[PDB]
Amino acid sequence: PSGVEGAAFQSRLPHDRMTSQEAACFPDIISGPQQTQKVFLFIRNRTLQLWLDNPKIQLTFEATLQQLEAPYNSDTVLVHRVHSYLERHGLINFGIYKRIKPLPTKKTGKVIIIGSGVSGLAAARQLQSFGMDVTLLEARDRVGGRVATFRKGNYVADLGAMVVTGLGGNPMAVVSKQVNMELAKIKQKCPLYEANGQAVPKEKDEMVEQEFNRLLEATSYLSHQLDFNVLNNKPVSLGQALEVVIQLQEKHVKDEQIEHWKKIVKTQEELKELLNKMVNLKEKIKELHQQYKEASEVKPPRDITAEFLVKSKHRDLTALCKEYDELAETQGKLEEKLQELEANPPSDVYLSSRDRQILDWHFANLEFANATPLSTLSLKHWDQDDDFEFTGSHLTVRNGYSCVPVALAEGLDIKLNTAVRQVRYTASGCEVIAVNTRSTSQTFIYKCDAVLCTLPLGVLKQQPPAVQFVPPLPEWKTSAVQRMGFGNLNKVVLCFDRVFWDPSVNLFGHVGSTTASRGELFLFWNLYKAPILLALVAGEAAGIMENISDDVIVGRCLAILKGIFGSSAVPQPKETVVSRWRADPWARGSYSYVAAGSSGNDYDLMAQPITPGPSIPGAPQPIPRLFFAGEHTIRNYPATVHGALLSGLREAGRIADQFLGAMYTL
Amino acid sequence: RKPPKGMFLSQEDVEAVSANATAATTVLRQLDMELVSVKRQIQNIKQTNSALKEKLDGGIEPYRLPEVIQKCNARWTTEEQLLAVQAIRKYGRDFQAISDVIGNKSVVQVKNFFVNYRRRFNIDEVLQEWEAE
Ligand SMILES: Cc1cc2nc3c(=O)[nH]c(=O)nc-3n(C[C@H](O)[C@H](O)[C@H](O)COP(=O)(O)OP(=O)(O)OC[C@H]3O[C@@H](n4cnc5c(N)ncnc54)[C@H](O)[C@@H]3O)c2cc1C
Ligand SMILES: CN1CCC(Oc2ccc(OCc3ccc(NC(=O)c4cc5sccc5n4C)cc3)cc2)CC1
Ligand SMILES: CN1CCC(Oc2ccc(OCc3ccc(NC(=O)c4cc5sccc5n4C)cc3)cc2)CC1
Repeated sequence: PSGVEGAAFQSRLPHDRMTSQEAACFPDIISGPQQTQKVFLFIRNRTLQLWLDNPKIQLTFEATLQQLEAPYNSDTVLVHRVHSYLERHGLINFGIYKRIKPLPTKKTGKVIIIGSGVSGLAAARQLQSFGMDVTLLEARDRVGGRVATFRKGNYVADLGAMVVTGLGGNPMAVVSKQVNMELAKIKQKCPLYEANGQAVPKEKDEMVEQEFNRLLEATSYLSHQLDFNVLNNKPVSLGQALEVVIQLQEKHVKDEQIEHWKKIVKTQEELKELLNKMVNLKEKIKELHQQYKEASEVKPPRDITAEFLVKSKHRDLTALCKEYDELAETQGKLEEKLQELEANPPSDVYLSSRDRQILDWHFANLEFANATPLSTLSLKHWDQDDDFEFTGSHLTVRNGYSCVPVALAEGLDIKLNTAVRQVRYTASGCEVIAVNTRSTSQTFIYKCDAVLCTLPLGVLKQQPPAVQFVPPLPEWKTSAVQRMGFGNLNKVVLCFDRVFWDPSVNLFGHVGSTTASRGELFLFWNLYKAPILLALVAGEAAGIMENISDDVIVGRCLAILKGIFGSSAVPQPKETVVSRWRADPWARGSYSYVAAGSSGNDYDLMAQPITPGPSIPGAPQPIPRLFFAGEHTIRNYPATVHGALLSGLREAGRIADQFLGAMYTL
Repeated sequence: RKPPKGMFLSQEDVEAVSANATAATTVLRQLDMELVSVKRQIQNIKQTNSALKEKLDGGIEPYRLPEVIQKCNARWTTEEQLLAVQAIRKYGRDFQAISDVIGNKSVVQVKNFFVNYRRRFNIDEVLQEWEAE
């Protein structure tokens, strides 16, 4: 992608068509002639190009109109509408940028944002950029939320977010230019080491990884081609479909063997009836040769009847000897046809125990990416966001992912150690009740015109609730919270004093012994120059490892490394850090997944703002007061940092259009 | 449109495994027992054949007669005429057999013999007596 067309792809927009959101803001254009639409589309793409070519300074309307050319810079109110639209919905002038026009003299409207995560910080940045009084309430003693970086000296290791999932269309590509992010690629070579310490040969590493990807395509065939999506009233999960496909492959292996050995009995039984015909023919030939001999003992001269007897027995014996030769000819073809079938037997098994364990490692890597056991992912909707994956090599933050939320929090009114306990929204305004986390006997009251709630989806699931909503959230909202799934994921940081592994090998895997423990310390990371091994815990093991102390978790870590690198070449780590995101009261899990029985439509339900009832019976329809942003509210980019980043920009533009007015729609 | 080349996911097989909870193990056991049943049925026929193969030991070599091809003559001698009548009585209309019994008479000559001496040798009676057996 290049030119103004590439800037549209970078902003996740089609360059040749107006989007659904643009139709609501420019209904006079999309309903008008095609010439007006293409003029509008160029102004939109050209404005995005100017912002992306230098996202460290603000792109004013005076700058956009200056760098435009006729006939595109003739309609000025159109350029003003396009620029004000892109600025409002976070497509331009978002993140961290030098402001050309300093902030308004006084602010308009009061907004309380619950949570200082990436989603909350992004919205607070844009809402304050629009000229509103924004205040964030964070329960932790830090910003970032699920973007937590561990630093002790030169040591840096992300306990939360770690990977940037490509830059092609990623808003983080804009943030990586505004913030001193040190992005480094990931070598996708992962040697597998079995439980005995010895490595997996390249023979099985490919013939199992290929069979793994072929099992996933098979589940998609089960879902979209056979409609295998409901099994006895309950929705089918990805784990169910995988076991069904595997059992069908083991079934086909047995069917091939039965029909192969059945070819042998069918042929071996032909040989049985042929040998029985040969043994009966040999007995007739043995008897006929005796009768022919006795007829020849009759010494000449003899009458024509005794002479015909010898000629007759000779012809009859020659005829029987002709049949026996043809049967021995058939015996030769059947006897070597049996050596043909018994030399090409079908596969003995589908997957051996050694193969099935290596396959379980790839299943564990899938349970890591989705942060939940495969028995909970929806077979139909677990890969719904696949079409919106960015392009490019996936990178990591060499200086720590926490540098982004720290830099976004610059210049914002953030109240740390402030746990929100009750959210009250009425027709005339809102009040947020919170306490100080260091001493809960100290209560704070915050009045505002609108509340933006970025509470983690696990916090919204708490029972009894950690945050009380007054009035209660409607059923369609609460039911959508219970339908969605919130996963679990854990890392183990091992800080040594020197490197004892391969510096060229970025990462190596460990193949567990049991299917029930396939995710227990299955992958080890080494990213930076510093001696920090990063062990991964995923799947069903993620929730069980939280109930195990740190010294025991490090014990199982060293037990794996001692068998791989040597019993003496593994020193004791000087610093150990183990995450417990499910036990974290401010997260209650890792991130969201499309659980079975849920769908992508629940992600849009999570974003619909709540509107209170009228204060007086017979009063006009009130204003939406309670808004929801966060990682769990964006349908096409869930469970990611850039998804929460975009979700914050979304509600910030929605709240601004509600309380500041959208003047760009005339 | 079709499963990945190597997967065998027919609509019929999916429902047979997803019936009940243990329908997967039930199907896979009936194929394991059918594999055992067929496998030991092999070594039963495989032993029956190996036992019959030893009865055919030596072939039929002590029973073959040496090859003797003679000049296909033309004159029907008084001896060869009587050999033909007995061949018709025993073999009927199998001219290839009658030609081999006489030896020095072609198959076309045997068929011409059936018409020339049809009068004096009463071949119609000889043939209808062969049809009794
Ligand atoms: C282990 C792990 C690894 C991850 N790795 C990646 C990755 O590699 N790539 C990627 O794209 N994404 C990754 N993610 C997901 C990513 O971190 C999230 O999508 C994103 O950080 C969510 O941001 P948010 O602001 O929506 O939620 P959060 O970051 O959780 O922000 C919500 C804030 O609300 C605060 N809060 C909670 N309860 C209260 C309360 N009662 N009162 C007041 N405040 C409260 C919390 O402290 C938190 O600061 C990972 C997540 C985890 C857990
Ligand atoms: C040989 N064969 C062996 C296996 C290889 O497969 C791999 C090769 C290298 C491999 O690197 C290790 C690796 C790299 C990245 C990630 N991703 C994340 O952590 C992540 C990104 C995002 S976005 C929202 C959540 C999230 N998460 C969790 C996890 C592991 C991982 C697997 C492929 C080659
Ligand atoms: C589709 N895709 C599959 C993997 C292929 O190769 C790789 C691509 C990226 C590679 O970086 C590592 C990596 C690892 C995990 C994910 N997972 C997610 O982002 C994700 C999707 C969904 S749906 C609900 C949650 C969720 N999440 C979290 C992303 C990237 C590593 C390898 C490329 C094509």
